[PDB]
Amino acid sequence: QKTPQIQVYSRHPPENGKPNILNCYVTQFHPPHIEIQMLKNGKKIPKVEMSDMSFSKDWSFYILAHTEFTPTETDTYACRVKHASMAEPKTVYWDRD
Amino acid sequence: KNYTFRCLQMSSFANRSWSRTDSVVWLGDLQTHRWSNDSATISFTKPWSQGKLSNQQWEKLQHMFQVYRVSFTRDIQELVKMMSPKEDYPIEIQLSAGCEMYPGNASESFLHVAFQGKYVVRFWGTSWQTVPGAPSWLDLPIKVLNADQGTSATVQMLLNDTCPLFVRGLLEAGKSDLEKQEKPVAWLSSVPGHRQLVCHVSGFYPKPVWVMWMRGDQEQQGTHRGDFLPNADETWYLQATLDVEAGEEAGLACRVKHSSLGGQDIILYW
Amino acid sequence: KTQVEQSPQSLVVRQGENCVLQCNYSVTPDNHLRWFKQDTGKGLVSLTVLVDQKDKTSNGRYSATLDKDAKHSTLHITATLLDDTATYICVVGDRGSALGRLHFGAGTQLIVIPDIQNPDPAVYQLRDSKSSDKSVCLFTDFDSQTNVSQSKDSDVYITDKCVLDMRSMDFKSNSAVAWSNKDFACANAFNNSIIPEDTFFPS
Amino acid sequence: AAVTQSPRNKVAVTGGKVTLSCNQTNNHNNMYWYRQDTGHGLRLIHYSYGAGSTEKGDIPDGYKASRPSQENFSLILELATPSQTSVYFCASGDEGYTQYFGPGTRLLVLEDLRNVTPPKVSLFEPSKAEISHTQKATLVCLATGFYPDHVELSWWVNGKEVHSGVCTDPQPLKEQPALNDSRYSLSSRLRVSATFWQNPRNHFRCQVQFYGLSENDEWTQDRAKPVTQIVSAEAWGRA
Ligand SMILES: CCCCCCCCCCCCCCCCCCCCCCCCCC(=O)N[C@@H](CO[C@H]1O[C@H](CO)[C@H](OCC2CC2)[C@H](O)[C@H]1O)[C@H](O)[C@H](O)CCCCCCCCCCCCCC
Ligand SMILES: *[C@@H]1O[C@H](CO[C@@H]2O[C@@H](C)[C@@H](O)[C@@H](O)[C@@H]2O)[C@@H](O[C@@H]2O[C@H](CO)[C@@H](O[C@@H]3O[C@H](CO)[C@@H](O)[C@H](O[C@H]4O[C@H](CO)[C@@H](O)[C@H](O)[C@@H]4O)[C@@H]3O)[C@H](O)[C@H]2NC(C)=O)[C@H](O)[C@H]1NC(C)=O
Ligand SMILES: *[C@@H]1O[C@H](CO)[C@@H](O[C@@H]2O[C@H](CO)[C@@H](O)[C@H](O)[C@H]2NC(C)=O)[C@H](O)[C@H]1NC(C)=O
Ligand SMILES: *[C@@H]1O[C@H](CO)[C@@H](O)[C@H](O)[C@H]1NC(C)=O
Ligand code: NA
Ligand code: NA
Repeated sequence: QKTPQIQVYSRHPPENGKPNILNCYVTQFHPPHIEIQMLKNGKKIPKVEMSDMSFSKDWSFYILAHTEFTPTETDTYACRVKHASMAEPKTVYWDRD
Repeated sequence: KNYTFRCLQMSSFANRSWSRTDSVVWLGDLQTHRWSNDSATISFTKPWSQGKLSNQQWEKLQHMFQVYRVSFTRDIQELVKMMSPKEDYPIEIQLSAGCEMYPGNASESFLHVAFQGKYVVRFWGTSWQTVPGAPSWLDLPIKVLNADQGTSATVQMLLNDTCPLFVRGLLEAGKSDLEKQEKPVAWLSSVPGHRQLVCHVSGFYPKPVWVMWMRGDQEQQGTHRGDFLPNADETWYLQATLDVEAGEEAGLACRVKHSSLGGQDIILYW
Repeated sequence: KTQVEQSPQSLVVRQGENCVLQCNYSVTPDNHLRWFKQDTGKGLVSLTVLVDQKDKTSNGRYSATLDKDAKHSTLHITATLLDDTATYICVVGDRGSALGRLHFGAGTQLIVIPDIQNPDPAVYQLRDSKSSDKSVCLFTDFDSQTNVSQSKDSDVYITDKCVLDMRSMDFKSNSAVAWSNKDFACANAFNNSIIPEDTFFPS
Repeated sequence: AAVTQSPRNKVAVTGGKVTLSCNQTNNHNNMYWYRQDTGHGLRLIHYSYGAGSTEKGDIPDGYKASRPSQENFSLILELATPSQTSVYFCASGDEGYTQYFGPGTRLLVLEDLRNVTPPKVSLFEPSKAEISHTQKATLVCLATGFYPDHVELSWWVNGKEVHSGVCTDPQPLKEQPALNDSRYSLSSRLRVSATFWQNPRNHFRCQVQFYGLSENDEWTQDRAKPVTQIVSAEAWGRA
């Protein structure tokens, strides 16, 4: 049982007030049962698209969540992952910097 | 030049009654098929995913896979009963099957099986075999699987003939997608008495790229490339970091070379 | 209702005639198909196993075909003999290994009526080896066009007809038996049957 | 590759415990229990992939399986019911698809044992008329007064079983068709050449193996306990 890595990043350069896409890339986990949420200000974003789950040469699983977002001065964005290999859910916040 | 075609199968068996099998297919780093447990049929994820197969050849190949998925599920369940109580649920099985295409009519086919996330079994020549490191109890499953001459003959034909033929046709049909060029776009940022500069590069295809921090003509050998991360639109994201002393960021630039730019490198000065 | 269906359910043929038995299945996958012969009260004797997409097999007087595209198999019996009288069962195995399940058809009952060359119908009286004051009546050596009817009186007992085969002499004969403690004589025993006119009644 | 089943025939009472056994000396890992009922193909009850393993088949309800060794696979009816009246087939196999079937076991589960009765057996000697008319000699065997109808009739000449020249009624007939638990009669013929019957060193015996009560079965009636037994009748040839 290996502990999922999480990486949060935007598709386009982040400009306050401009539509964009936020990606959450979860990798190196097993077994493949996993729960991924993308959060705006700690609230679950409704329309989140998931890639099909796949796995790497090392047999470890990965999946890409993404969603439309517009960054601002105030609003925070994060990716929250629940997986049996962790006691508590792990949350990685989108930095931008 | 060289493309690997990968059919990936993921099967979870939670207990005696409950299981699901999901598959995805990759040609290089582009997805060509998807086969959800919920679906009776294989889904094309590209216009050219049928390759050069007639509708009759495709139907016949799909049918073979439909029989396989149901049969595979029952066979695992029966193999667990056969080995009980040595092995028990939950159980994960992964298959990686396909071929690597070389110039000429040259190719190498493979079919690798993982049990609880460990490569234990392959198909080689005319039979199933365990690989080095595999536990001894798998010798009984292998013996049982190798009793099935019919499956052996079908797998040999899939691996030797069907895979290379099919993929040759895919490469032809999907040429314009495989050879696409997508331009990187870059932007800079910093985080934390030291500072970390970050060069963000996003939207490039294909994968090969060059990203370096510079002071004029001098490459900063402290530059650290991260992993290639996917975008949803089948382009790539990558960031290159440079650790520097604060108030030392003057005259640093990020240089990006990629096939899509046709000689016009991207240079961003801090 | 089931995944393996056999036709006909039953058939009667005369010795020397050919017959065809059918098996249709919906089993998937269909690795192989076996034909079994089951004598009355006996076990399963394998006749043939078919494995190919368009297969043909033979085993003496038995031959078989398999068409996997149509999911159909026939068993042909050439020049039937008395000993072919049996149930014939079709079985589809869904794997080429022990991971397979067998899917059994309900079977076809074949009866072969034997050829009686030189009929010599007669009704004999047989006495008990020990207590010699009781007896049975044996109606024997009649050809297979003759039908033995049950008794009118219900304290008189009459068996259905039965054919035996003296193999070393290559000779077959039909018989039936009648008895009763009631009065009962062998001249009266088979009155209730349409028996031949030339039937021998000694004494 | 040979498989044996015991018992080959069993009469039991509702609520009784019945055990069917299968032995197999091929060192086959895999063994399988089926029942065969008129109007159906063989149906899988229980199976086993090895010692200590038992698996539910298609129709496992009312049955328990037991695999104490590679060699023996048992089917246990803890509380027998009439619905378990059937013919039971055991099979064994290795990793290949072939299942090697045993000869079958006939089981009758009765509501009650009160009417169970073994046969009387009588042998009827050939007619001299038949002998002179046909140069052949037909012996008749008669089993009467037995319940239920689980009997095996066989012919023995000089202590060896004969099949040639034999035919036995395909089913027993009922002595009182009116009544509910009618007793049965069964007849058989053995036909030989006159000269064979005329040889006084030839000993003929008709034998009926009757399946009835076991040693452990309770018996409250006055008459002799109608146990599984052989009844036979016998005659020597003569000029
Ligand atoms: C491979 C690339 C092909 C190129 C084209 C692909 C392009 C299309 C995209 C594909 C999208 C789907 C991809 C996801 C799937 C990727 C998996 C690739 C491996 C495929 C293996 C196919 C096997 C096909 C045969 C099969 O279904 N066998 C099954 C059915 O067999 C039965 O029916 C057959 C009908 O053909 C035939 O009877 C007919 C008679 C011969 C005439 C057979 O004799 C008969 O036994 C059989 O049950 C088989 O055992 C299934 C499992 C096989 C894989 C086992 C992997 C090893 C696992 C080890 C487990 C250890 C753990 C233990 C606890
Ligand atoms: C498909 O292709 C494989 C080989 O390709 C390899 O495996 C594929 C599944 C795939 O992964 C490829 O990328 C990969 O390169 C063929 O496998 C070979 O099959 C032949 C025969 O069918 C085998 O030859 C045998 O070698 C044995 C030595 O261990 C020997 O015992 C055998 O003897 C037989 O023949 C001789 C006569 O010369 C006779 O004396 C014997 O009595 C007996 O019949 C035989 O020589 C190869 O070893 C296999 N190769 C490997 C590497 O295992 C496969 O046949 C092919 N199938 C089809 C249908 O095309
Ligand atoms: C994955 O797919 C299989 C096959 O479609 C599902 O198994 C079927 O489940 C239904 C109802 O739950 C049953 O009526 C069928 O008998 C099953 N089909 C077969 C071929 O066995 C399975 O439930 C799916 N798994 C999940 C978790 O949804
Ligand atoms: C089997 O696993 C599923 C999925 O986790 C679970 O929901 C279900 O309750 C399990 N069933 C049994 C009978 O244990
Ligand atoms: Na006589
Ligand atoms: Na009769």
